[PDB]
Amino acid sequence: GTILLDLAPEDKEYQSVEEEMQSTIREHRDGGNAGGIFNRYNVIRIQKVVNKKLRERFCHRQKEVSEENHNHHNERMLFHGSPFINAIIHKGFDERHAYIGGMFGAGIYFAENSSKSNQYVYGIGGGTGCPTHKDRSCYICHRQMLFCRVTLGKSFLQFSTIKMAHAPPGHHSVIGRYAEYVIYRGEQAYPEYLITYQIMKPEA
Ligand SMILES: COc1ccc(-c2noc(CSc3nnc(C)n3-c3ccc(OC)cc3)n2)cc1
Ligand SMILES: [Zn+2]
Repeated sequence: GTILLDLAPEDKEYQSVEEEMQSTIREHRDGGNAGGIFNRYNVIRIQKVVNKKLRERFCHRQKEVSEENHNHHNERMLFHGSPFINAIIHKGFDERHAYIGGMFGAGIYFAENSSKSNQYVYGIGGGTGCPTHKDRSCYICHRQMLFCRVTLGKSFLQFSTIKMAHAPPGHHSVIGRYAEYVIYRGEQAYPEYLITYQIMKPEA
């Protein structure tokens, strides 16, 4: 099963993960409707997800992609936000749970911006917010997001909203255009870091 390795705040790895999360906050077109209003997060903890079977599947797929991408994985660290974090860390990403309504079809969506992933933690459009207060901008309830290793391989550049089931022939991912990073096989992502946090209320 899954083991969670507790990273200390004094560690460079904890600091690089938090720095990537904090520096990638952006203003979103919905004016904060989905994810809430904030300029920074309060990071509660950062844990490394260790699972032998999940690593094996990730390794297995990585090699196939590498063989088809002139010996390159084209790995990227990307954020993922969804109400399925707990299942993902135990069972792995699963394309049978791909977002069907996604702009680039039934895939698993990742982002360079942590604030983009925060919009999905409580559901599509932020759902009804946290279970306790029904608040999409809740400053109390703890949230979770993942900072993932994503095997992109040969990315297909998509500009039109198209409903793809799988990556196009000879490709391993879709970069849909801010860019949306999409994979269609759960084994092309490893949920490396589990980030537990709160959004913080800006000074009035
Ligand atoms: C029960 O066990 C499991 C095991 C695995 C998963 C899982 N694996 O990938 C995903 C992507 S969800 C996703 N990927 N991109 C988006 C966007 N969303 C998403 C986000 C929020 C949402 O809210 C209801 C639905 C889909 N979910 C789910 C459940
Ligand atoms: Zn709440």
